[PDB]
Amino acid sequence: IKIVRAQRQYMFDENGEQYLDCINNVAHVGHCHPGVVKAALKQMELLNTNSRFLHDNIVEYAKRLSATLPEKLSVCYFTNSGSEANDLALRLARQFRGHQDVITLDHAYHGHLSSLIEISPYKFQVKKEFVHVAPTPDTYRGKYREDHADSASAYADEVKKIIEDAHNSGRKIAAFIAESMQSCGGQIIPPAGYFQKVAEYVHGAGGVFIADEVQVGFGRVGKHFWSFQMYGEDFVPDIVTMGKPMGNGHPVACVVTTKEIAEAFSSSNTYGGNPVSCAVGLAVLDIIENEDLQGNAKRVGNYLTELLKKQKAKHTLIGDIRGIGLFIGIDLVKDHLKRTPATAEAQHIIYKMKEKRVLLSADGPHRNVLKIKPPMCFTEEDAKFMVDQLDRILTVLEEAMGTK
Amino acid sequence: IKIVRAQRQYMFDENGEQYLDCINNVAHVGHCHPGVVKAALKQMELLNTNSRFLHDNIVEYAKRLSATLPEKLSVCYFTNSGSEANDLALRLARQFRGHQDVITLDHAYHGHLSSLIEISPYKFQKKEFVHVAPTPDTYRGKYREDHADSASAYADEVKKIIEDAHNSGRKIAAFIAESMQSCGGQIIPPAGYFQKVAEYVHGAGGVFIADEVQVGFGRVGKHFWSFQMYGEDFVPDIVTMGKPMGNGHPVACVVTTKEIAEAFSSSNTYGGNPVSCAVGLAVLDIIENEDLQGNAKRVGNYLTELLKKQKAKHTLIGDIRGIGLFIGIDLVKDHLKRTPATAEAQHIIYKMKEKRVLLSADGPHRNVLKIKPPMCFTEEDAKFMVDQLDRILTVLEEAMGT
Ligand SMILES: Cc1ncc(COP(=O)(O)O)c(CN)c1O
Ligand SMILES: Cc1ncc(COP(=O)(O)O)c(CN)c1O
Repeated sequence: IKIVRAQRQYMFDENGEQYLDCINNVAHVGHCHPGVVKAALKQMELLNTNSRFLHDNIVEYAKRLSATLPEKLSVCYFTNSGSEANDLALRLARQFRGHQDVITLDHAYHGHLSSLIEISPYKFQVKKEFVHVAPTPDTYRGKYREDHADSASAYADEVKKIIEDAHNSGRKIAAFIAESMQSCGGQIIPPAGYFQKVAEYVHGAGGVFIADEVQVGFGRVGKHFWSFQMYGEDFVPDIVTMGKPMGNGHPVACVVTTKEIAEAFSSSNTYGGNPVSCAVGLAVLDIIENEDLQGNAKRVGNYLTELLKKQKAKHTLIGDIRGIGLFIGIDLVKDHLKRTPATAEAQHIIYKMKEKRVLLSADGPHRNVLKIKPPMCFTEEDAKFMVDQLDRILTVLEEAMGTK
Repeated sequence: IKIVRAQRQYMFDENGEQYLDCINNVAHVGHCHPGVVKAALKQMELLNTNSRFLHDNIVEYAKRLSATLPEKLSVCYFTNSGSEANDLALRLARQFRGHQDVITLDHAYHGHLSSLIEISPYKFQKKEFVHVAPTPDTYRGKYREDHADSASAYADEVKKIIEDAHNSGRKIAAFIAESMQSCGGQIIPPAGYFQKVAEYVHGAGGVFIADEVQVGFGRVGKHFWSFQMYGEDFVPDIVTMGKPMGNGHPVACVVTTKEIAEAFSSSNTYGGNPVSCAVGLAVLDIIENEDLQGNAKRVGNYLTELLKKQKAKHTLIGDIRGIGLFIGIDLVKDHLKRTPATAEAQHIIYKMKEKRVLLSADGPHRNVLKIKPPMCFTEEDAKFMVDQLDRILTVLEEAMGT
């Protein structure tokens, strides 16, 4: 299985055999997009050296990013990775008032650096006194499920209790950080109202809200540019992080914050940005705009959701279809009474889908949630093909399991 | 103000005025090198997706890097920055035996991430698990050129840190040093210092991290790696490298031993990127094809001789130090105390910039003129830079002496 070439939503092995890419969201506008390559080439022939001479590309990119965000999110710091962006977000939050503690979600994954291992319970084998883990707002397998009267308040009340317990111990809260939807956690979309209530409680403790959009930003949710905007025009994080999807896979990432948080940081340029990275970033924003990729994600996402609802109706292995736009999870279960993760069945389905040249993966803490997050040029034809291959595989698998 | 174009060792403003770049060592083989651009373009039109399909570029690059290093340094982890490489080096060290403490040098700078602030005393306006050893600076440090054996006296400081830590029931993961300090003001430790430190750290179960992020890839002229200036028998356990390896593209690497890698794998983020490895291979090919290591040796030796004559003529020059195209000019108000000439250095940078030479001043007192250009820097560039410096120092010392 040796991939050597990729174009748009497809990958090719050394025999030129075509594979449907449902995995590499980082190739956000499509693999080897000529418009991105051209932007990179033009800037690489001129200048690849950082803004001690505040370069037109960097100024224009930061203005264009800021234009996609709420009013108060106006100051851009450029980094080389989603992980660097998250590390900077924790420093901006901790420097803001000198509070040290960070509240994170169960099964969160924020990146692979030292500072991020500490706040990424997905990767806990050693848990620090300055990190608190709130129950993940998962209404399928979490502490409060779809039958609860008000899971958004019940989950948000868990954060308020962490805050009260920390205050009672004389500790202070720098930040609450959440993936706007959890990737590794298994495609978790928090309930309506949850983030807004959490932000209110964190603001009461002098903390800030960090929204990690590293996986879910740039129009993937179809209905908005930013996954956090799902929660209404009145939900505004204090810090937003973004990763390599913004560069179509080039090492570029960004943190956007408020004047107030930036000024505290200034009181004690590495984050000025790179001309080539900003040329690539601008070409990505232009392509999302010119090719209606946010609209594509909305339409193809709605089509995928409808196909998968019909798959759920005839396949008992399907416990839950969740997601929005081109961010979808298919939660596979051994039984509906207990929602027991179908880990071994998920691994088998990925192997069988790969034999039919569909590339996907399984996440969630039990590795049972099939993940769909393709390059944004994924078509209804690609969606139908993928689901046709899945239907066949599920039918054969459930007939085998159901055999005396 | 205002650079829009750069080629080789030169930068150009929007009027096409030419500037001599003595600053951007990250453009290691020269700004916008066509052979690096060509290699990036070819790979970017094919595949930019990480080795879940262990890519020929990544395998070939890691083999080529490993070939430039001592035998035991054979396992490559790829990252996006020098900072990411240093963060990974600390995790490799701490995971190796579960020791937590890191010994760093005074005035060290290892990067801008959380984990690196803690071990970068250049940026302290310290954690219990960080110990700061006196920097082995024979011009302004604790032990100077008149000491009988400064390499032993500096190494003995690390032994004492190790003993005090052990006595408190603490354990040492690592000793980390820039092979030559950049921010610290172009500091070349004495012969024997690193080898003695490595023996002491090895006795504590610790590992030696050599940070080559600024000083690697043939810059020292006499060797490929700055650490090899301490002899074929000095071998770090972990070596970090940064964006110079990609001519300024975000690529960086950690190389360690099988033993350290196996302890780490007991718990492909670091598999590398096809485009990054294509750029990396083009950089290695250019250093080889253009004899850039040889250029750094020859032009470096010429620069040193020019600057030795400037020192004889100019009392503001306290110390000329460096090797190849890593040079510091330590400016002093007086020789009795070696008082840093901070205000004079700022003035000299401003005047050199008016003559279209770009340099900077580091050291903890910002008095050390730094020369670390792209590696294609010529003897003609060296003569020009020094000619402009001579004139500026003559005018400045005549003014001060009225
Ligand atoms: C939420 C989140 N944050 C950060 C990262 C880090 O990615 P990168 O290599 O660009 O640091 C990832 C994916 N690795 C992620 O899913
Ligand atoms: C010794 C050293 N290490 C690491 C870095 C980090 O550079 P970056 O992480 O952006 O590539 C620097 C640059 N100041 C450095 O001088």
